[PDB]
Amino acid sequence: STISFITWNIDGLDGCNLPERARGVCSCLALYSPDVVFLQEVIPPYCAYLKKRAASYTIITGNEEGYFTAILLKKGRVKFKSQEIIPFPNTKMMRNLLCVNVSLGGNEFCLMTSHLESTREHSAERIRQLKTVLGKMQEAPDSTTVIFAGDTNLRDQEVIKCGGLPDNVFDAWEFLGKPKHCQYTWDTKANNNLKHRFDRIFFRAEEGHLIPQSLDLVGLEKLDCGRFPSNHWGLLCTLNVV
Repeated sequence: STISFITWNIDGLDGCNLPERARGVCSCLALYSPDVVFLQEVIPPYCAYLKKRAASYTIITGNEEGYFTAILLKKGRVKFKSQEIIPFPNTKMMRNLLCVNVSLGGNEFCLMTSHLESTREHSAERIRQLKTVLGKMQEAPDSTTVIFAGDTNLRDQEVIKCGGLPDNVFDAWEFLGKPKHCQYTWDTKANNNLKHRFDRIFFRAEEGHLIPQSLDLVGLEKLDCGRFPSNHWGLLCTLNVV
């Protein structure tokens, strides 16, 4: 069998053309119809829009106020089991780690998402948050297939200086041979709502039991307002399970 998901910073902090942009994101999710969707910078009015225009998804939120992440689960495809929110005690931007354990097909999954600390100046905090994510991915059982996806805000080659990913934590984009057609999810040249690889995918699993098959960008079509659904590109990923 196979699985598919979309990670995307829908950018709820941009208060302009938000209803139209929300309809844009939902139209995109409807085309690909992923099993899971990892959202970042979601806000309550934006969240209330997903409960209507993306009714075929079970919404789990990282918070109830301000802005927050979210994990959507395709009904009839993904079965919810439990959720958990690992906090970031020293976050200055209400960031955290949303965890949602599910049963997809016939395998146990640990779906994770987070919006790591933004800006260059808060590099140290972003790294410490990353280590927490990586550490949390280790806490899961070996039978469980852990998949993290979200806005990591990682830049300036911050990863390789912190020690790099653990031996058992693999980057999907790197696993697929570092394709350039979806390298940059953040691009001020292409996008004009306003380049780095902020949005990333980390996964841990038994050897061969999770093989990334493809990775693509989404939300690259302008809407009626002449703007894109978000300042970030979305990332569609499909994986095989054996």
